[PDB]
Amino acid sequence: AVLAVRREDVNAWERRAPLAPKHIKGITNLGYKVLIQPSNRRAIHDKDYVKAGGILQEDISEACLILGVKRPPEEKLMSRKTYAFFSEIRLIDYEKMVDHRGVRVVAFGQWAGVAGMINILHGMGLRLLALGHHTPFMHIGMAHNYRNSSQAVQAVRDAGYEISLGLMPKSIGPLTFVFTGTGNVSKGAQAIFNELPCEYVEPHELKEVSQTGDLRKVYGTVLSRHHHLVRKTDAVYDPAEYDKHPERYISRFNTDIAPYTTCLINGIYWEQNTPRLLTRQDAQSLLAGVEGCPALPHKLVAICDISAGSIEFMTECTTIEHPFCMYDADQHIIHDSVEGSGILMCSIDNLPAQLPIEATECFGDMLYPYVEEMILSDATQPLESQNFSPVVRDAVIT
Amino acid sequence: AVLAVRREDVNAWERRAPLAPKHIKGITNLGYKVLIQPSNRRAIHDKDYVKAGGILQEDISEACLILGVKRPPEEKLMSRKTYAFFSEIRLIDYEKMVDHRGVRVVAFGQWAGVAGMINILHGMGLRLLALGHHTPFMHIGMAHNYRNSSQAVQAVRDAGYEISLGLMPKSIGPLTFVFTGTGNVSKGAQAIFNELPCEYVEPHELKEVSQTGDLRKVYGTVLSRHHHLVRKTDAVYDPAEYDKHPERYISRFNTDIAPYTTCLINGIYWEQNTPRLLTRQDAQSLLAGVEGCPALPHKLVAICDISAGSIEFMTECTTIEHPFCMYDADQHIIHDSVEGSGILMCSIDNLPAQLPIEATECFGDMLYPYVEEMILSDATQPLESQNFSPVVRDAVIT
Repeated sequence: AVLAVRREDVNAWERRAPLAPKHIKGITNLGYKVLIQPSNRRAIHDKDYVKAGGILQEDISEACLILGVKRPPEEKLMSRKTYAFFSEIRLIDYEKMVDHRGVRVVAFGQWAGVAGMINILHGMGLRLLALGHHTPFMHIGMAHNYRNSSQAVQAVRDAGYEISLGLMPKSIGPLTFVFTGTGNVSKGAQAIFNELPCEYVEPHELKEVSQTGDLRKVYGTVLSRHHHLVRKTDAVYDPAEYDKHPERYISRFNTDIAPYTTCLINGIYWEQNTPRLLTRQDAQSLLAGVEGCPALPHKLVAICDISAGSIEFMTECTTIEHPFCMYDADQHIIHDSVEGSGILMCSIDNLPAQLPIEATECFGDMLYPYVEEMILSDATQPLESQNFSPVVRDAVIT
Repeated sequence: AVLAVRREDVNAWERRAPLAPKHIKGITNLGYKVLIQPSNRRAIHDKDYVKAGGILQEDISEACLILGVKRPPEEKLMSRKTYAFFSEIRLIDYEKMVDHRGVRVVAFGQWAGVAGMINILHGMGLRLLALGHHTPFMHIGMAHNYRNSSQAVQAVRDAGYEISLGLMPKSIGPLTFVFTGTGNVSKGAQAIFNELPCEYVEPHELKEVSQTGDLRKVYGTVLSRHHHLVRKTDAVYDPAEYDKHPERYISRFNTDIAPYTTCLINGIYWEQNTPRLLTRQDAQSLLAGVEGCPALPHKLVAICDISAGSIEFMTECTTIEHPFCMYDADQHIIHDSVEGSGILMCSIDNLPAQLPIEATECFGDMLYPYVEEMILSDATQPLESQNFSPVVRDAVIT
């Protein structure tokens, strides 16, 4: 009954771990031995795991359970072990772990939305500067440039102060931020947004707010289903019918919301037959004063996907290293650019890795209650004789 | 006698101005009318110039003196005016303005070194992560990601705290920073460095310090002439002779200092016949443990030029938008990269533009005493009848 946390070697930016030091201290308090494979790549230092009770050791052959974040290289797999990561060995997949209602019980929580909102604010500063406008958004870095969300929140506060002081350029007009989805990632992105001088309005007020809104505030709206979903046949919205039959519905976001949106934070988790927020034809419609102080070429400036479908023209993803691309009027995707015409787009598949300490502590909190039954399992013995809960059992891939 | 501050249209990153609001208030207190051409690109907002007493006006035909930072487009030049910028019209060039000893009296001071040191610390974090090592340097953004040097200093303090807590990876070993030059840009880069847990040592101690130095500190050294300059014939250093005859001297930096240097901050202003710090052959010599915690491939990780010659293989410059490049073992320069083998290099020609408010206030402080004689000048009348000081007179290009 020995547990090991393997070293991540997926990519250079995988700095997360499946368990935090406080979780290792709890496991060692229960009487279980924990081996920690040394890793300079981890955002949490090896000495903090040692202080919690873990043993720093390269050879993890003694452990029967090996916990990692991402896939291990196939050659590094040890036979007759139980492995858990994101994908005679028993393999447990975190993403398959669900409760009796089917909701995932082990994830990174809101941190992808927190990181995504910082990134898009940073990207909006660069994009607006490329258009000729210095804004306080120039004073927000990328999410991974901050030690944690607290230090990032202070930077968002400071840029919010500049906006409330009236330091935004008057000619670009009011800024409107639209949040979609009901998951925890949308709550995380809204948490960062609430640190600005924000005012929340209903979707139907965007048309007026986008024109006459106060320039010392930013404006936000939370898009619910009933605001934009209509039946294909007669534009009716029925909550019960849409849940059972989403294929009968379309979205009027492209005409009712999109033209009045400066920045779209898309957190919708796309499912089968769910209507799309924007199509390629919508992008062409959306992309259709003084020399020193020009107006924006288009109202829509940026789109940030934090769900990692809804946006048909967003067929490619960006990375932490190259966070932004432009979708131009010729339907071309220009990678690692904020220049030219078009919409700034950000779609990073591992957002929580930009805030890896808080992402590790959140992931470990969710995983911790299922750890003990994993340690006591035996990969050589049949699955049916293991004392698993349905959460762990149904997550076994082998 | 009307003064105008034109709008900068050089590039998107030219956010500086030749005069700050406090300077405009002084000029208006003297009784002079100041026109401010509106600019969303300026880091200091138009309303702060209005509050100081300036008049926001696109047409600046009334002014006889037009102050800008960089070159104006040739078509925008107005005849029979006096212009001052960096390069029947009279043209004054800031760089030509010198005192009786020949020292420049109008410049951006230390701010290029302040910005350059932040950039290189940010670049070292990315480069070390690419090598497999998470370090606190990941929590320092680019200079232009900070509102001012105060907000940047706080981020350097916070990363310094992490280093003093022991969060650096042990396998990369001690970090040594070498500062060259005696100008104000070197003082600015040292000012940022002093916010880390630093200890200064003599150049001869680098050999030992680079091996056994405390890993909860960073180490710095200031390189003076007598540390590395030797006569070609007999390796003698004579201060008076080197000043008169630098062509008789060479630098032993490549063998005595370079092998023990983690990061070189080059502030030397290169002059005719001054010996080079490093050559192309030196780079080949410099580029000639556990799997989880490897050692550095080479001791030298990064070089940042803040002087904008000394380093023969640094034949190309980087930009604010693409700050870093790699010089590999094949003598190739890989732009916009921190990956692969080689030395990380940063050489931005307009560093102070990354801290444009403080750079503007510094530049304006130096320019302010010469402004009044420029306003009272007449570009149509002969230069010899103008009441100029030698500083302004000798700076006229026409």
